[PDB]
Amino acid sequence: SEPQRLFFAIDLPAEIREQIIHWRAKHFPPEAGRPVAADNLHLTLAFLGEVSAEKEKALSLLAGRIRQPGFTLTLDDAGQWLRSRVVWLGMRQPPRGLIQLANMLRSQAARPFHPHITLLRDASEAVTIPPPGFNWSYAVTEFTLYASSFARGRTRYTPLKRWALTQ
Repeated sequence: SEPQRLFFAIDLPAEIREQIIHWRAKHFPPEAGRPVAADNLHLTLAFLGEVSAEKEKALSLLAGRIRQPGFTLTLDDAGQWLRSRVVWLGMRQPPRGLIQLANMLRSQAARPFHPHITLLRDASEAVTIPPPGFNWSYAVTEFTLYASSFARGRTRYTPLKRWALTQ
């Protein structure tokens, strides 16, 4: 029927989301920027924007043809992009499995890919950016197709399809 705002993403284990939002509430005041909800924390592999039902279906097939071993993400980096006004969490040297998976999703769907997890939005002022917490590392077993929707000015992500990575 009606188009949906879709995107692919890598998710976070529950315990690490909790570890992150605690680390964020320690080094960043409300004045620092707008905090991303715990359940909204993710690593976007490919943003699709408004997609028709026909286009979504074709993408889900192309996504299902992907064959890739799982990989490990260790979040050793955190930073700030001043123009886009975001405080992000990421990885210094991302695994080849991450770069490959993203590029394939960007290729099938089609700014260079710089994998990150947004922690704060509207972070217009510069702020000292501490390093991430210790041992924020986990195994990636799957990637998910998501559809976003904005109810009361609050963002909610709804999962549509999940694909496991070989392992």
